[PDB]
Amino acid sequence: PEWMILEAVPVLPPDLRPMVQVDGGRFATSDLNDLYRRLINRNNRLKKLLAQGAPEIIIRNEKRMLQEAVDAVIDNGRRGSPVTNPGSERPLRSLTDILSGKQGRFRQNLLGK
Amino acid sequence: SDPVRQYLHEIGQVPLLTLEEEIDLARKVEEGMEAIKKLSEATGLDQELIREVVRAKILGTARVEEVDGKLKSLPKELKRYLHIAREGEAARQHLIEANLRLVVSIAKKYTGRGLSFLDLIQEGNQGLIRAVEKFEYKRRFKFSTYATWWIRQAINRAIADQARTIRIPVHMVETINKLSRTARQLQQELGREPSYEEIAEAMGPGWDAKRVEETLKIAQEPVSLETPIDFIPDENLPSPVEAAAQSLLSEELEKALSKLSEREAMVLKLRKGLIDGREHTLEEVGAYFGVTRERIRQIENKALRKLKYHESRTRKLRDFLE
Repeated sequence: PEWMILEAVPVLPPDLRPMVQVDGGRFATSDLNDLYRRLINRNNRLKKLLAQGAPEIIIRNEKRMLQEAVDAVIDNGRRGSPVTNPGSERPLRSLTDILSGKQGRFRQNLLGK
Repeated sequence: SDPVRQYLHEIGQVPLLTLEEEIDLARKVEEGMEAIKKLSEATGLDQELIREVVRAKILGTARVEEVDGKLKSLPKELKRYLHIAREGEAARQHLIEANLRLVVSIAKKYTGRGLSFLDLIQEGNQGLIRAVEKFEYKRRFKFSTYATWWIRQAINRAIADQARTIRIPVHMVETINKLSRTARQLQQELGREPSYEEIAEAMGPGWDAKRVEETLKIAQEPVSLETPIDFIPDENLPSPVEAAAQSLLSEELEKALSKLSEREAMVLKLRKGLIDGREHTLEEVGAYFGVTRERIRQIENKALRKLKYHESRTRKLRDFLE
């Protein structure tokens, strides 16, 4: 029942994509990362924000961040985590609607070769 | 609905403090690290061990105990210091619990720049943890809105530290806000979106145009939105046809080197570094290959020609394009 978690595990390759010109626009970036970040930052701010004695209330309210922060790389299925925050917009490619989902990667590279 | 409401309930459920209860409790911290400093230099615990290792114990709602050991063997000059530090251990008891609510109502401002209301509390709230602490109990202004700074100033240091940007020292945000407010400044006082060089004057020393452009070329919040519309293709990393035109040129040379003499072929191999990758000098080639450079240098050029001469009469001058 090692379903409890203590070490999410994201790769890095897929992202480090850089400048695209022609016609009329350039500049270049990726997602899953800025999506990833959410995590580490928290899981990092937790530790250093406890060691300096952050009594009760605070502690949980934070920590849990990781939890929520974990339902990140995983599946955005609840309230959402739009980019452009506040940003009333698009859905962070969190293995939902894309990668593993349907018609994004799986339904794509299985036959849509 | 955000999980904030959950916290917003636990936070605004417990009352703050009266007024005199703010200081009375604080003074316990002073003599806290002080009375703990007694044992600090006493055995050399740097006054941070006895406290940090005990504040854990103070948080007896969760871990350790340990240190007490020697703190009970208390000599004839001790037992009073046992309670003092345990009465002072109450210094880290109630304080810190009130403010949690007092702050939040501040983060309602930075509801934009970066980090959602919920993450901003982490930074904002944590600033209180440090600021609570270095409170000059002396002054007669009493804790309150005076903490707001530590919070907000820790919030600005937060939004700076964290943003969909790579690395932002106050070297660009404070400057981009400039050209921004400046471009927006000249704007209302002109009518058209001012150029880049036109802003140079607005700024000053060293502020030409190139630099004004280098800044708004790094970031603010662009770096694309990431993935709209595998929003973009392209390629050329391990080129397919290339890695195939590679083995050719090589195997091709092996053939183009067939009509060669060992006292020249190998001479070339090692020389230009074809054997493995050792671009051995002409000395290493001369040592092993006995004879001193003389006839060797000639064998060197003896090649080239005998290697180019065999080309114009038989194509292969196309392998160069790859």
